[PDB]
Parts: sequence; structure tokens; C-alpha cells
Amino acid sequence: PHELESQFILRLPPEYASTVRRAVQSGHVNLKDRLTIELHPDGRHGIVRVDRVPLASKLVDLPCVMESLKTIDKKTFYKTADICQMLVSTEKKFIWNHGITLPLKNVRKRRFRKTAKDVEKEVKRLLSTDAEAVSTRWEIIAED
Amino acid sequence: RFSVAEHQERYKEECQRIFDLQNKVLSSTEVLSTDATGRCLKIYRTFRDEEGKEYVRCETVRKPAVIDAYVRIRTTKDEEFHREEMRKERRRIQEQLRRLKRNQEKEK
Repeated sequence: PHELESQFILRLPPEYASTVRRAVQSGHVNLKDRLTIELHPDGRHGIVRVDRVPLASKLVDLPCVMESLKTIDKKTFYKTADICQMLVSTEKKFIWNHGITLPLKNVRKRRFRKTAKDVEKEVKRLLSTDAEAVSTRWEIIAED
Repeated sequence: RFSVAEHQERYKEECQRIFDLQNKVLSSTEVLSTDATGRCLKIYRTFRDEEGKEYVRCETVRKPAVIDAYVRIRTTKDEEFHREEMRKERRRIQEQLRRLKRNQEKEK
């Protein structure tokens, strides 16, 4: 079978980003030894090791949706993957408010329309507790 | 009292203005600085502990989002009056098949 590839964006500190960029544009396999990525079983924490120097990482959710688009002639572009996550290196904490481009900053707060009426999972847990019970008493309340 | 060119031109100009504001804001390379009832829900739960006990838990939900989803199920389950029903249907099918076999025996 075929499994859709999973692309994400890696953001590094600027000096380490310059060393990683120089090693990528060089093209040797020396970069392979220099750059490693260890993702912790939390799922939202990691180490990126640049030149064997550990950096602390967080995998965050991006507010917009990006899409990688490949081309052969630079006139027709084929969508290859959807990017929604970034492993910035240096829950509410795992949500990034800004977008990658310069015009998109504070997009989640300002350029996103918010419509409102985790919570569903809590309601399911409450229903399960009511089922495991015997007698349930309920009242919409006031200030108390 | 225009009902024709006025509405059409007004819509057209608002369209050009929005198109031109969006183009400018998006292509900007300027850096942007980082920046009804008022009623809660309370539930009382009765359970039996190991050995013999009958403790009662009173839990208050102050999240109006949890409230809405919780209540909507009860109101639905209150009007909803199933594995047990499926078992009953299986029993009904068994009885019907036995009756059919009895009918076959009567015919033969």
C-alpha cells in the first residue's frame, strides 16, 4: 500500500539555523551525523541535536494550513502533502498563534473568525460515571 | 429612490475596496508586533464501594460548554424512551423459525 508522507516544519535558533542551512546546501552525508531528531513519548516534546549540541523542542500546531506543491515545469503544481505542525527549537502551549509568513502574525487572535456555542470527552466521561452509578440528581443552579 | 444603478455601483465599489485592502495587507512585508440563564449544572451520583458502602458524590459543572452537551443527551435520552433489544429480536427470530419448522412438520 501507499502511506501519505508526513511533512512538518523545523524552526531552529538563528545561528544553528545558519549552520544547518550551510550543511544542507553543501550536500554531503556529514550533515546526517551532525543533525539528529529525538521525539519524546509525550508527542509534543523533543531534542534536535545540531553538531551534537542538544536543543529543546516543542511540536506545535499551526493556525493556518500549508500545502507543499511540487512542480516540474513551474507552471503546473501538484499538491504533495498538508503541513500543520512545527518543531520549534530553542494543550494551549502546543498551539502556535502566529503564521509562518510575515503578513500572518496574530492570525488566530485577529484574522480568524471565532464561532462558539476535550469538552465532548469530559461529557462522555460524565455519562459513563452516571451509568456506573445507581441514583442521579440534577438541578440547573444559581449563585452558590 | 434608486433601486438599480445605486445598489449595483455600491456593491461594485465595496468589492473593489475590499479586494484592494486584502491585496495590500497580505503582500505587506512589514513586521507585525506580537500582541443566557447564568446557571451552572450540579450532578449528584450514588455508587456502592467495595465490601458494603453507599457514598454519594455531588459534582458541579461551571463550564457552560460541558453543560450544553450534557443536558442535550439527557433531553434526548428522555425522549429516546439497544443490545437488549437485539437479543429480544434474536429470541423472536428463534421463535418464528421454530413455528415454521412446526408448520413444516404439520404439512409433512
